[PDB]
Amino acid sequence: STNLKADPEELFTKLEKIGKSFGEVFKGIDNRTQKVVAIKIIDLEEAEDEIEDIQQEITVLSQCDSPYVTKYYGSYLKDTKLWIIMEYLGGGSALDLLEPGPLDETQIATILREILKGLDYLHSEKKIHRDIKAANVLLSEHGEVKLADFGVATPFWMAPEVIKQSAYDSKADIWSLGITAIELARGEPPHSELHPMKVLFLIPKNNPPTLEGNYSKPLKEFVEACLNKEPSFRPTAKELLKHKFILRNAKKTSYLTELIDAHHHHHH
Ligand SMILES: Cc1cccc(-c2ccc(-c3cc4cnc(NCCCN5CCCC5=O)nc4n(CCCCN)c3=O)c(Cl)c2)n1
Repeated sequence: STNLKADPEELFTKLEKIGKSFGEVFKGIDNRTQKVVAIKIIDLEEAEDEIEDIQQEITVLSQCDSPYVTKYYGSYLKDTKLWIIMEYLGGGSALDLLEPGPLDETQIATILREILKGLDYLHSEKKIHRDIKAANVLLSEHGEVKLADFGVATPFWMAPEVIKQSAYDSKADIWSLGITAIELARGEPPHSELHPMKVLFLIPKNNPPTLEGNYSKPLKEFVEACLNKEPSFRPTAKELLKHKFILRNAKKTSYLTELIDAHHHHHH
């Protein structure tokens, strides 16, 4: 829960404004430990309609304890400002890492495997991420891959049952993972050139997207397995960890430092 006694302005120093996000996000330092943290500051008088959503995200993150989910350290409330203290990951988001150029299939498989480990954790804990996309997958400077920015309980990554405002479950994350696989391979999710309101009707109406281009058969098959219109027919995260695409192509996460280094030199 939130600390209303301690002054976060004395506990933390802001180092950099980051997260170009709801509320302002900073790379910061815990003055006592000298560990770097991510700090989101939300003015609760400005964000009154979103307060329950904020509380729900804090609650879910506070219940997670996994190397695959960005850690929640705590929160502070000073005057009208809520400070949320999180683990800082310095490598970049998976979306950021698409900037230098296309990923190879080893990089795609490695990132997907780690996302699957986070989904396996969340689904085993009766949680649903709800916003799996490359922008919400964060890498440490060592190549560790973690999930961030859970969705509240833009349409391009949403499963058809979620769009139809129907009951849904963890299988919605598997659909979003399939869209994210396309995004990691092509740079953008399907329908990215279309107005979001048109995408709202296309996703439930149309056959599921496919991965188009010169990619290995197992990668195309991985995408196809995830993007089943029927949620019950999508595999679980545990099953996808055994998929031929993953087993044949995923490697040690430390190899992703080469991708991180490339982004240091080629970025907007
Ligand atoms: C409303 C609510 C309720 C509960 C928690 C939060 C919340 C969600 C996410 C976070 C957050 C953490 C975070 C950790 N590392 C990084 N590393 C930056 C990577 C990119 N680089 C590299 C060089 C400089 C730079 O910019 N960025 C983080 N970002 C910003 C990116 C979001 C992507 N979707 C966060 O927003 C927090 Cl603190 C609280 N929110």
